[PDB]
Amino acid sequence: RPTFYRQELNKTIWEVPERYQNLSPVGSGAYGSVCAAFDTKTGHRVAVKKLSRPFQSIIHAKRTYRELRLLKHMKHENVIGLLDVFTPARSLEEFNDVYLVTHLMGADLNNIVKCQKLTDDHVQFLIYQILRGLKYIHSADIIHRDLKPSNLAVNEDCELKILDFGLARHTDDEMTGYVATRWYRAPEIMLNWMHYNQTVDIWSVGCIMAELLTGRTLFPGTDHIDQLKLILRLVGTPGAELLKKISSESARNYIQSLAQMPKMNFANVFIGANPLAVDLLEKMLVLDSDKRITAAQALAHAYFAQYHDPDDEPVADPYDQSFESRDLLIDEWKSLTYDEVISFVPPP
Ligand SMILES: Cn1ncc(NC(=O)c2ccccc2)c1C(N)=O
Ligand SMILES: [Cl-]
Ligand SMILES: [Cl-]
Ligand SMILES: [Cl-]
Ligand SMILES: [Cl-]
Ligand SMILES: [Cl-]
Ligand SMILES: [Cl-]
Ligand SMILES: [Cl-]
Ligand SMILES: [Mg+2]
Repeated sequence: RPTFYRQELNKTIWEVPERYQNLSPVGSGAYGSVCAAFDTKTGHRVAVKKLSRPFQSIIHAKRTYRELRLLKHMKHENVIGLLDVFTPARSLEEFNDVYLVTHLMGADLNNIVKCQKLTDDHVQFLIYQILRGLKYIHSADIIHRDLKPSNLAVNEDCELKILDFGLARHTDDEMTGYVATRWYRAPEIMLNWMHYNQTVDIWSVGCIMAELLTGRTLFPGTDHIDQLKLILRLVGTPGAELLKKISSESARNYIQSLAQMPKMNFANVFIGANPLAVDLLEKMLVLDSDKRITAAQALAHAYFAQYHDPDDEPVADPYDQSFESRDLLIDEWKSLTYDEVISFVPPP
């Protein structure tokens, strides 16, 4: 066990191993508080997150376990990984606080799409890296659920990491009105007409790619229904084949109240874009989720010929999510979390 030291920063007590020095508060959310620090063991600048009320309810205890399991599994160049996890507690009986350590990230994709002139080469490389990370994530049967520019870290060499996995957290209030929190969501989950599945992440990538090409949000709806109307004007209303597949009766009743619309010509929407970029967008932004391109298929698209290497696009180890269907007490989720904290083995 390392030696820990205590300090109060912004009315919050931080008790951390001596290896972490020069702690500086950087932000706070409902999830917890975050400090930047220097890690003397690895030489990395790191982000240290202290979880807020991690075991206050069954829902919150299960969410803490879910986050730690996901972060411990992810080992890929284009996905956030876990450098360390620790607790100052010396036994399960005094266990109360959880701290998570990752590489410190600077700019997100917002900080570049608004502020840079991107060449087509930049778009190729950025979307390539998102799809490389997504192939890995999806190969473990994980769904990200919240891909958007603020959840993509980028550095000065245009290298990208996927962050901030959806932990089943977002509220109804946070999705209401003219809000970027909803602009990247697939139409079939915006009003919960389908269960989440991996194809919803590919919709998000299409929305992001379009915005990198044009500098503008693709579907900036003022509310759920305005946004659906923007989507259907671009990709058309459902055809007979998709209508037959749609399982939600609420979806069918409302959708068939709208006048039918054909799919638009994407070459007249994304004026001046690389024809190969337009072709890939047509394959991602498909209304019928069953027919969207997959991440593995998209990596082999000719738009990425300059970067695609099928020997350097790895898949993930299997990921056991059977805990999601389990009903446990608060203290049982807490004990499972404690076991995962003390069993952590750092990367080389
Ligand atoms: C079997 N199946 N394949 C696709 C799909 N639905 C859709 O892709 C969809 C898209 C927009 C709005 C609502 C539904 C279904 C289904 N269970 O509804
Ligand atoms: Cl230490
Ligand atoms: Cl990382
Ligand atoms: Cl503790
Ligand atoms: Cl965003
Ligand atoms: Cl479904
Ligand atoms: Cl009509
Ligand atoms: Cl597993
Ligand atoms: Mg985020």
